[PDB]
Amino acid sequence: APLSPMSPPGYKLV
Amino acid sequence: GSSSGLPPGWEEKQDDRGRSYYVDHNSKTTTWSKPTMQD
Repeated sequence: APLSPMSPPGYKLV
Repeated sequence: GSSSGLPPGWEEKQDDRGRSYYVDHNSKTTTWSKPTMQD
């Protein structure tokens, strides 16, 4: 996993 | 380069919940973190 886990929405929506 | 505050490729903006988050364009990922200061 080279990408960080997103906690708040907005980017990529969901 | 123009002073310092946000890392290269970071957008500071609010989410659906209305909180100021940050998104890194390097991996392309939203990560709610407070940028550290190295001085």
